[PDB]
Amino acid sequence: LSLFSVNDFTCSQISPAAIASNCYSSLILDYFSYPLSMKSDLSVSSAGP
Amino acid sequence: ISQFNYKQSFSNPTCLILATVPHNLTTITKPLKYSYINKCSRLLSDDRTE
Repeated sequence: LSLFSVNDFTCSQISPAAIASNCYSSLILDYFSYPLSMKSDLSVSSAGP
Repeated sequence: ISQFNYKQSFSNPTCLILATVPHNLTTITKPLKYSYINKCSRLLSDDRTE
């Protein structure tokens, strides 16, 4: 997160400290080219394209 | 039952009874269902380190 610049950080059923501190069985990291212009459609409880 | 629900003491002569009242003693009233606790744990701020 320090390497990049934070623009949006939204989570469901979990807190930022929970994901950043809790130990997990195996973390899955997905990255993609997502512009900030369509932030209304990148959400867990969203119906965007 | 033992680890969350009901425990006896090893340090004493504890004896155990299981009984049933078929019909006669109407003085006792029956419950709706049997409820027994299976999980009881304290969740710290450590976020699922339980």
